[PDB]
Amino acid sequence: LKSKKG
Amino acid sequence: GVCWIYYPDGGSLVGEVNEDGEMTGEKIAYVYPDERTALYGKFIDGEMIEGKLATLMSTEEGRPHFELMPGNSVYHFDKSTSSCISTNALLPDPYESERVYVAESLISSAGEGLFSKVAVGPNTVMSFYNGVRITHQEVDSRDWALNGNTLSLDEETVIDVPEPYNHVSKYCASLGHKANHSFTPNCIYDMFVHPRFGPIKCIRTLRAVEADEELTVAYGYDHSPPGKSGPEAPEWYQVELKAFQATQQK
Ligand SMILES: Nc1ncnc2c1ncn2[C@@H]1O[C@H](CSCC[C@@H](N)C(=O)O)[C@@H](O)[C@H]1O
Repeated sequence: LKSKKG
Repeated sequence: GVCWIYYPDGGSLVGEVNEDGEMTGEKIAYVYPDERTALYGKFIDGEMIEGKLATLMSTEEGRPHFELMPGNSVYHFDKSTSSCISTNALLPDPYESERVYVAESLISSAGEGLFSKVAVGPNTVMSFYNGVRITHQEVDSRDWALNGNTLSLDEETVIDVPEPYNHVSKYCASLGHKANHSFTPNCIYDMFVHPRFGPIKCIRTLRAVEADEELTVAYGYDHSPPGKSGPEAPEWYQVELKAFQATQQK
């Protein structure tokens, strides 16, 4: 969730 | 018998294999996606032990000719762990060093940004996003304030560039974490297999970019989570989203 998603 | 092993990202490993088909010897090379820049030297089973900056001058019938670049810098496989980002935090990546630089972002109040040094075409790898490897659980369970630089690598891993490595003075081995967000980005995050960092992500252009153009990526946060919306994203992002949806030309 709290992390960039390529 | 020279073998070339190409990664989907465009990089490759090249050299003569040993009796057991292993990429082991003192004349093996990792070749970056530009098919020119190389790390040449001692490898064991395809793992870089001592690679020196080189240029792939020419290839004749699959046989490469490399010539070492000036300097004394050496590189080795140095995969990050949960709490060690690099053994040589201030040793830059030579391919990245020729393509991008960090400077004040053109985006108001967005700190530093990542910029191109060169004019390149579409689908060009520009920068590497290395970092410590932690779990989604760790990242998902803590405050957004600690999640400025987390990037999902795969189902089990999140790459992060935590304090104090988010400052170039402390860490410049890779620079992908310096690219700011845009809803009209000129780059994307993509998979990358790096001879020093191992399996990471890179920044790849979506289209041609000019020298001194800021590089931006869509961070890809969830705009409408299943557990009752309001994007699961930092405030600045939610604000920019509203500004984007507005001003958007339909
Ligand atoms: N479009 C945008 N607008 C405002 N702030 C942004 C932004 N994109 C990224 N940021 C910011 O930069 C962050 C992520 S890392 C990007 C690197 C850069 N800000 C630097 O000098 O470290 C953020 O958490 C955030 O503060």
